Amino acid sequence: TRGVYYPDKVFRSSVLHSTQDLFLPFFSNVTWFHAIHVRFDNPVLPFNDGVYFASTEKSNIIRGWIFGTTLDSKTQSLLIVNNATNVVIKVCEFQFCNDPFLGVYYHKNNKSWMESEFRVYSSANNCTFEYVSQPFLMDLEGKQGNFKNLREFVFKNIDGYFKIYSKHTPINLVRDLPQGFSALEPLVDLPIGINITRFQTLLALHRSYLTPGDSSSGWTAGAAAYYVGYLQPRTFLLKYNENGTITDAVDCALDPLSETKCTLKSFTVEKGIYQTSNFRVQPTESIVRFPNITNLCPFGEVFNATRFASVYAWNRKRISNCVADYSVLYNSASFSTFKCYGVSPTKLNDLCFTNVYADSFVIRGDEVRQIAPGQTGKIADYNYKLPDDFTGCVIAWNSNNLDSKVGGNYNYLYRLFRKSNLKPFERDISTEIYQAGSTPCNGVEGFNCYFPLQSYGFQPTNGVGYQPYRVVVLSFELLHAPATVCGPKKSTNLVKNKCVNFNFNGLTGTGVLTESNKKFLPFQQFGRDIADTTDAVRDPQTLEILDITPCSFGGVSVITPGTNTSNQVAVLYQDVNCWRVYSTGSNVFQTRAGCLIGAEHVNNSYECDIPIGAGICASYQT
Amino acid sequence: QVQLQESGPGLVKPSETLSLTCTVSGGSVSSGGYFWSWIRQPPGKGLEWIGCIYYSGSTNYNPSLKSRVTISVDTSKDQFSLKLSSVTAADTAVYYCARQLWLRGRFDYWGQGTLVTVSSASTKGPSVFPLAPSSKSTSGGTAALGCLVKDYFPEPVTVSWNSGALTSGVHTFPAVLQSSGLYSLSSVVTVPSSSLGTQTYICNVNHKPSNTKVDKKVEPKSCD
Amino acid sequence: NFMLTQPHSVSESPGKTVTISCTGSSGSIASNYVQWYQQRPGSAPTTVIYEDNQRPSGVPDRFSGSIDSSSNSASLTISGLKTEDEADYYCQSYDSSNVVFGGGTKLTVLGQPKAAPSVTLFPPSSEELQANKATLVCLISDFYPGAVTVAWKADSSPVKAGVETTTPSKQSNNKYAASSYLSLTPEQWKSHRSYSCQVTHEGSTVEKTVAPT
Amino acid sequence: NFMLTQPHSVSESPGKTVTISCTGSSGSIASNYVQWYQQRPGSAPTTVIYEDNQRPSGVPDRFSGSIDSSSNSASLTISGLKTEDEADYYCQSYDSSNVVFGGGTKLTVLGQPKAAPSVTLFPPSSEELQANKATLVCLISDFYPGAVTVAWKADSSPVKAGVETTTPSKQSNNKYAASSYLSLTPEQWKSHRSYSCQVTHEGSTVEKTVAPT
Ligand SMILES: *[C@@H]1O[C@H](CO)[C@@H](O)[C@H](O)[C@H]1NC(C)=O
Repeated sequence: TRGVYYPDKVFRSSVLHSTQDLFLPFFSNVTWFHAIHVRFDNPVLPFNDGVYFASTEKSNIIRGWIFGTTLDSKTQSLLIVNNATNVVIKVCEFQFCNDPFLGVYYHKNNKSWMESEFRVYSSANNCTFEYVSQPFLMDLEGKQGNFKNLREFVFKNIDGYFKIYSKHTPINLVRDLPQGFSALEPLVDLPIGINITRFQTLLALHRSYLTPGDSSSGWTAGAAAYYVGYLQPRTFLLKYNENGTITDAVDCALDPLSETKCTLKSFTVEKGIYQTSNFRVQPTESIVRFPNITNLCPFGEVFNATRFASVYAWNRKRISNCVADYSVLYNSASFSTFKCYGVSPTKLNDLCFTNVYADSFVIRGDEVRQIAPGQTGKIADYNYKLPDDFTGCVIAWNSNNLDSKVGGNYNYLYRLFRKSNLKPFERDISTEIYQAGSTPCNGVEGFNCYFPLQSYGFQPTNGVGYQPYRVVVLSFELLHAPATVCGPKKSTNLVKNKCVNFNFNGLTGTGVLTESNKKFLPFQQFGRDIADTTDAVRDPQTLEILDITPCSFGGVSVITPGTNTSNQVAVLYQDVNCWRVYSTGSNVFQTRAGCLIGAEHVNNSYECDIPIGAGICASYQT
Repeated sequence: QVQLQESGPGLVKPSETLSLTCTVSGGSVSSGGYFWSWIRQPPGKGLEWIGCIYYSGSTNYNPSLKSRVTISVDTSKDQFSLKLSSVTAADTAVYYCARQLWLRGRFDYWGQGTLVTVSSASTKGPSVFPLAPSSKSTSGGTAALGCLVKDYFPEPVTVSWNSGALTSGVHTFPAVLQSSGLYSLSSVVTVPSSSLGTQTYICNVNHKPSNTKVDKKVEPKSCD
Repeated sequence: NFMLTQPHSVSESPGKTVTISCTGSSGSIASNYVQWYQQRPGSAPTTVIYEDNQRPSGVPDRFSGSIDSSSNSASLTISGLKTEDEADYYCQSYDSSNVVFGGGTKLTVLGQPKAAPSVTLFPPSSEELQANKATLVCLISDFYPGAVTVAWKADSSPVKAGVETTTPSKQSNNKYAASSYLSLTPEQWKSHRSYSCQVTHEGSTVEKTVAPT
Repeated sequence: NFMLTQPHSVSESPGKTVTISCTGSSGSIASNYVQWYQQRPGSAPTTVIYEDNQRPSGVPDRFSGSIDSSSNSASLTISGLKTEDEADYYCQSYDSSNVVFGGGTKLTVLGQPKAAPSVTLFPPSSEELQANKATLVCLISDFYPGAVTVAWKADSSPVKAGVETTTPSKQSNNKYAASSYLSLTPEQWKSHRSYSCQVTHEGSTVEKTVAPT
């Protein structure tokens, strides 16, 4: 119920939206650090994905933190120090000391505090980003009472963007971390653009006349404490109210009680049987794998050929063994038709095809509108028919500088007459004279006997509807075969035995990557089981077969006797014969429907209130 | 997600230069190869498309408004702007900036509609006039009071009651054209008559183009 | 020279279907796709139907679209109308180095009972006496329908010069609000004995008067 | 706003029917009337069909017409085409006390001897010598395909600056005529030894040369 912030800037009101971001796990075993004069503990904590800094302040002890990789003037590091005058944020190669501290001196003659020692960094060589805030005055006084202010900070380092969420909440607890819920909001975004893996807290050092000795021993430590958390990426539900502030949150990985709210998308859970998931690990990284034939596809020649074939004989070229960069295809701003049936041009950079076929011919303006799947005319019926389930689209543009000469260009011949309707993706080259009446037409060209091929009149001053338009037809095929032609997307490294969502040759799913000993035929690419789910992956970058282990595989039934009624729930495992369970718990009972934990068993026989299965009934009693 | 927020003055003199800067936050202008464009619409009329840009310097313009637009991309500030020259009186319109997922695709994400008006008059400060309630200003067991905004131009003022603490019964009347050029509106609230001389109702009037923030209190009318 | 033509205003009764047609002028409509937008007043337009009939997330299933190359028109069909469907509708297509739009089809749909026209006035207080201005404000709120006539009345003759009024606008509680302002000089405001704003609503004229005190 | 839309150019083979459609933008086409006009180039337009079904005296019976109010479009059907039918076509209307015309449909109608491209040249005579100008004229006549590849070849290098040419135009004897002019200073014309105008016609280049004498 702590560390919850706004993961997006989109305003939501009375809508529960599931988020997958770096969030603080519920009831985590966070580390506790204490600094009591009576313990100046300033360790270096690892920065895996994010650290939630929980600390309560009563005398302005904690000032800032040091962020970097090595902190030895060898890599780029981020400095955050909150002095008594201004706030200094710099990105330089600082040489940080072993135990950095800020020294504040106190005078017996006059009750005033003034920082005197600044021992944080030795020197800075090269600086990239520097931030200076407005000046302000802080009293920097010591309090003999209990804690008053609590400061919460969330650190995130994604794609070089440093987002810090802070919130001030007044508390009166002495030592224990306060409970309840808080909402955190961004205040500034820092484009540091560096890799940070280690960090250390920077406190304030107080000196006065009550601590005799040298500089290294003559000092006292203020009464302060802080806690260090970890941001594990887990799915969460956040309750966005009408004011835009999150008043409560729902976990999906702490307990089966929490995950029941996650599946139902509601904060209140009534009585019933719910199936959320088995023992489930939230995904942390993401992987994409595509074939690595980094070769440009040759459609730049088909779109720029020196000459184009006729309509009755359209040249078709197979495109394969290359990556198809469609960014130079739908962004040319020089074509005239891009109605793409089925798939969308925005998804052409993601999908993978078995092979790409590119037809080509030249057509007039009036017949460029009738090359859709369901259409009729003298072209779609006799010359070029697309299937009703056609994938891909035609591309046409004006051809007046080329293929347009005075006196008429009669080189092309379209099929004006034909005996029957044309089958889809069929090319007809036949010059036999078509007859109409019962008179024989054995090669004659008399009455009721016309040449099936009619020439075209292409003049530079002809009408726009009769201008010759160069038409190229891209067709995509999806067959049970490895995809030799894919989008220009790259491929990351391959991970194993970890619940990681994957992107294999255009197929996206979440699971655990495990080695498979099954022998896979070269014709097939994907393996499907009886349940019709993905089981085998070819992985064309390495050409090895991996078995997809589901992250959740067993059946879990959560016996929840309401939310306000009781906070105790029972977990029933269907595939477990009482381990791969959420928790061991107590009162483990094995029934015919499976293994039930968290619920007691009695030898009596009462009325069935909450059925379990196979005659087993459970109820909430005293 | 990503969103677009417009900026720039809404008061332009005719036959002058227009400067609107659409800033995109939550994303990258150069990354993705997305087409940024501008769309305008006269009040009560249809939408008009101005021009489109790429992440490079390639620009496309509407033939009707050619030789008057110059859009540029500032990748360092992650924004794309527009430059209109020789602005006419018919150019008063709501201007939009919209990302395109595809060159001939949908304008999927839009920015908020900014008002740009072509007028020779300069921005003038508003006059906040309190409306003192009296015995003749009450109709029944409830009383009405408000603040009158007069002699202001051109963008409507944001009127709030007690720094937004009072919202029930607040009726912000739309502004109308005055006798000579200027505009005037009002924002009143209906309250019980027993809370006239006990609760102090203070109106907050803020004028964006004139940068004027006048805080005026409302008191019951006293006979003099 | 490509432009899109659609009817200026098409209205229909709730519960039935309505067809909005967008027709190209010169070029074909079967190329470079089409896009449909709905612009709520005082807000940016939002995409409703893109591509042939594709629909983005957040749009109800009632919005159906189809194309017709033979008629050279694009059709958007709405079934099961609602109050929230009352907005301007636009059709958008692409041409050579330019994007075209339409005139904008204004769809209108459609309970509301009669309301008593409460009248409030405010005489010019002492703040404007030193500013050499005097404004009398007439308040007309909670009335039905939005058609009232404001007639300022002085002690001697009705006032018409310097009279400005606000057109009725929708209120929060399913009603209408309006206002009227009378700009006067401070000298003529104190000279007249009293000022009354007579507003006639549904035949009845509710009048409240104020005096310079 | 009421505007009439028609196709920019519709062409068809002779001997078969052709349909020209004029479509209104917003208002209905059944209201008022539509008038069809045929404008021969270099002449005033003449009435062809008036009052949507009637033909004036002097117009052939081939010009038929019908009105489809459901499709909101007019029609003009021509059967049995001819060379004289090659002209611009327009549609008239009257809405909101305003006569509205159309963009203009250009109807082009779809054995010619191969004539020898005779070439004639004329040196600048003594009349322009005292006027400080010199113009060389190239004359091309009696050619079926357009002789536009005109090259002004001097004694040393071909001349391109100051070169103007005329587009081919119809002659009286079913042929084409063209011309080319070369404006030069008198010093430039006298300095060069000879001037020749090379015109490439159907592959062949017929060149006539002249010299300052
Ligand atoms: C064809 O050539 C032109 C000019 O060189 C070029 O702009 C265009 O991108 C080429 N087409 C393709 C598909 O690359």
